[PDB]
Amino acid sequence: DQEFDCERFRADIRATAAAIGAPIAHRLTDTVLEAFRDNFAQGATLWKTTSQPGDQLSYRFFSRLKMDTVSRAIDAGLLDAAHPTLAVVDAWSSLYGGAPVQSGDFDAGRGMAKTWLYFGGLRPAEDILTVPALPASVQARLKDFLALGLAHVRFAAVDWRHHSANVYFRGKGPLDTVQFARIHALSGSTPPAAHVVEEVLAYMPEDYCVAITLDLHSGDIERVCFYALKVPKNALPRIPTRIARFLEVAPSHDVEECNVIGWSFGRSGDYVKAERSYTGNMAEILAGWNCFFHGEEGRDHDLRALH
Repeated sequence: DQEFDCERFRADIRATAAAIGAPIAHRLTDTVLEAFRDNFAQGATLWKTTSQPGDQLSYRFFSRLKMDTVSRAIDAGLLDAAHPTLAVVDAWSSLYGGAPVQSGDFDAGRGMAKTWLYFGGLRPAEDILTVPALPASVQARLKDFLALGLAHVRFAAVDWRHHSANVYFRGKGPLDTVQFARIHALSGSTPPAAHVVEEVLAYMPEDYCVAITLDLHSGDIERVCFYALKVPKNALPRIPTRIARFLEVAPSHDVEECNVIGWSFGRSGDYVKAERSYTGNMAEILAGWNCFFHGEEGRDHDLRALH
């Protein structure tokens, strides 16, 4: 059934990872799951991977239970207390007097991966990109984003291994060749062929969300990624077979089935991301954040009203 059962999820990870050829740390997971049973239990658990061969199986909860997932992570020993990105997660978490809420991304065979932050609103790039905790080099980048017209952040994702953060913007679209070209420009990636850009654009909500990855010491834009939400299996774009596999193999028990696809472009190689819901009503949490689903509205009224 559609309920969350910890013994079965344990099995589902091991199974899916084995399925897609990604490594597994049995102890480590048993701990991830012990530490955050309740969060997984009460939110929307979901799967992700990339088309990178033999890439990790990541699993994630999007909270409904608000709590300090970081202190927790440190407690269970999944995360080092002396980690030098902590002070940013705290900066960000502490905005709007504790309004934001933490979620957890983990890996089949590496453990804790990222901490996610939903800020509550369509917050100013400024608020996010200028907290004291971020070096000069990183703050320095707001002007580039504002310049591309990327005023508003909705989430931000501290990546714990690579001491870098993913910033989720929303653009006043629709997304043209040139606005795409300009954003891709930031990755330093080689420009792609016309249709690669056409395909992505085809899948875009009029008002589109784009994730930019900054190195939290250097402030460089390692890579960028464009997202298409709750795309049905029948109406997917041309995908790599690993991702094909992943969508076939990874179990979903949501009443409303929900796949996400993302084209990450980056100077060390372009890949395709995929998310897929397990338990928890992913779609329901996502509509509740005012995301937008493939072939629906697309249009942001709160956003154009500040433009």
